[PDB]
Amino acid sequence: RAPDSVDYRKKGYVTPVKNQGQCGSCWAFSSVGALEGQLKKKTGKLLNLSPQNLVDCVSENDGCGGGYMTNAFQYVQKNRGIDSEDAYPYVGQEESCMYNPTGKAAKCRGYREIPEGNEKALKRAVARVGPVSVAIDASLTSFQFYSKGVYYDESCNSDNLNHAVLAVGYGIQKGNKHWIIKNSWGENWGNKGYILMARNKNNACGIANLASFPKM
Repeated sequence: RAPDSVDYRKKGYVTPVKNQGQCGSCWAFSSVGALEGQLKKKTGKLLNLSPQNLVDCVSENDGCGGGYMTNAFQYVQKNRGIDSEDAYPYVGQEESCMYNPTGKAAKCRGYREIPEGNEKALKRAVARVGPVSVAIDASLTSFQFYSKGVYYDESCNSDNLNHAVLAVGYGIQKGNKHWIIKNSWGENWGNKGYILMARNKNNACGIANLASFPKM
């Protein structure tokens, strides 16, 4: 059975919250976050991977204009690696795809997608795999200005996916089931960079609509 609660932050699988700045590269941060969880699970080391490497090199995505996590996972697999933040630092604007002969820090052997809208399946992938990349509707003022509690807003549009985040756990607080979400808007956003989003409330905000994790 999948446990009632799991929080990968307590297991050391999650790196510190980052700020994508003025670049709409959420998909790049969500993607490296899933890869950091898998790298930690396979090797024992926790290390910051490079979102800039993806922003600059995933030709199939739109850099600061948006992109898909699957495309990013495909790229790391085909390119046989992704550099560390240290070898390829984030600058928050698209640049030429640079090649660092010694920057390679992790590889990816593919990825899996969670079936559309299935929160139960998302719960199991989280419990068995680790952190998982997901997309949601983050357009509401109530999301943008969140600060605490379990987030739930009836106006969230599960068909309006416009932001990529990372699910690092799930649980329940004061009787409300939730997903623990790591954002990439800095530590001053939400609750130290995190948000709890209602779980099992009919795919609120489309949380189980475009979920995937890398295979390592």
